[PDB]
Amino acid sequence: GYEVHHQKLVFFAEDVGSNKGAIIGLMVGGVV
Amino acid sequence: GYEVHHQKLVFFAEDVGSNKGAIIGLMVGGVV
Amino acid sequence: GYEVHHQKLVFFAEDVGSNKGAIIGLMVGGVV
Amino acid sequence: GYEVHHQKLVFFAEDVGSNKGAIIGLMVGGVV
Amino acid sequence: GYEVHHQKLVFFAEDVGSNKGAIIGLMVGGVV
Amino acid sequence: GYEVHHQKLVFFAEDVGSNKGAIIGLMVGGVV
Amino acid sequence: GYEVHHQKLVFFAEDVGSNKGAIIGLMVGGVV
Amino acid sequence: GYEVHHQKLVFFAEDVGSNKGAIIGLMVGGVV
Amino acid sequence: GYEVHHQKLVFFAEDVGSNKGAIIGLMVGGVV
Amino acid sequence: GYEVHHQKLVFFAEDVGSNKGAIIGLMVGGVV
Amino acid sequence: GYEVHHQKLVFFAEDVGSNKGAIIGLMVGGVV
Amino acid sequence: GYEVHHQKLVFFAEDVGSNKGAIIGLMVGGVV
Repeated sequence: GYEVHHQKLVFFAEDVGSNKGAIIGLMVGGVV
Repeated sequence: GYEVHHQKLVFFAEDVGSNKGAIIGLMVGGVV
Repeated sequence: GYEVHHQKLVFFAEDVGSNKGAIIGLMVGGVV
Repeated sequence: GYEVHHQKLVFFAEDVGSNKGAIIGLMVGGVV
Repeated sequence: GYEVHHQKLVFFAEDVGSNKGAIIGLMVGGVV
Repeated sequence: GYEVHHQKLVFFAEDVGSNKGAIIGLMVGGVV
Repeated sequence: GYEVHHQKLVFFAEDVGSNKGAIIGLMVGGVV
Repeated sequence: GYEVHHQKLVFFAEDVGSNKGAIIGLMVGGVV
Repeated sequence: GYEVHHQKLVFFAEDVGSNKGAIIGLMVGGVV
Repeated sequence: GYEVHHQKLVFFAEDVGSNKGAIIGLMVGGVV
Repeated sequence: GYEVHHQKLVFFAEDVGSNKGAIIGLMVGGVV
Repeated sequence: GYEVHHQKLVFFAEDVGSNKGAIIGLMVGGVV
């Protein structure tokens, strides 16, 4: 079998200084 | 031939400041 | 044979006072 | 014969009067 | 032989009270 | 066929004080 | 005469072991 | 005075740990 | 002075060969 | 002078054949 | 006169063996 | 109040024999 290593994923959301309705449309489909 | 797997997921969300029409449209297609 | 898989999921969500007109649209399709 | 180790799941969220008005939409599949 | 497969993903979102309406759009297909 | 080494992906979103109302659109198919 | 307010929610699906490894990240805020 | 409010939500899905990890990410904020 | 409010949310996924998906990231910021 | 409110959100998915590397990344903000 | 507020959003997905790798990115901020 | 109109948002996918690796990117951030 193939050996594998550990992984790490961190998600943090907080908006400093509200106002301005910004708009971001970004797509990054990884590659196999 | 020994294999091991491990992970770590941190998920934090905190709505502070105040209101504000903003939109994050983002997609991250992960892969093996 | 021996097989071991570890993980750790931590989730924290908090909104100061009351709701906040904003919307985060993120899809993070992960993989085992 | 499939073998796996123990895991850790922690979840905490603030109580919102009525349902969450504006909101964070994060989809993170995962494994049971 | 010996092989290790892992990744690390960090996602941090924080909009900074700036002018009215900024707009960023980006798409990154990938490569075989 | 090819071995895999360590790696790291960081996604940091923060509106950069641009002029009044900025707009950026970029697409990057790939190579063959 | 009493104010009218009710709803209709129906859910039907077939889950074997675990969901369909495919994933729908759908956020439909809304308020009751 | 007199007011009428109703809603209708139907979820129909067949899920058996299938092939192909596909992923749909849609955010539809909305108000009121 | 009669007021009427309604809505309709429907999700349909067929079995045998999971559905499309592929990677689609759509954000449709409603109206404030 | 009567106000009426309605909506309609529908997700329909059915795909056989097999896997498909396709990637749609779109953001349709709106107006202020 | 008469006031009416309706909408309609539908996602329909069906595909029979589509070519290798297609990709599209679209961003449409809006007008003040 | 003010007269209210409506619109329709339809996203339907049914791959039409496109070319090999196609890639389309468009952004419309601007004002009159």
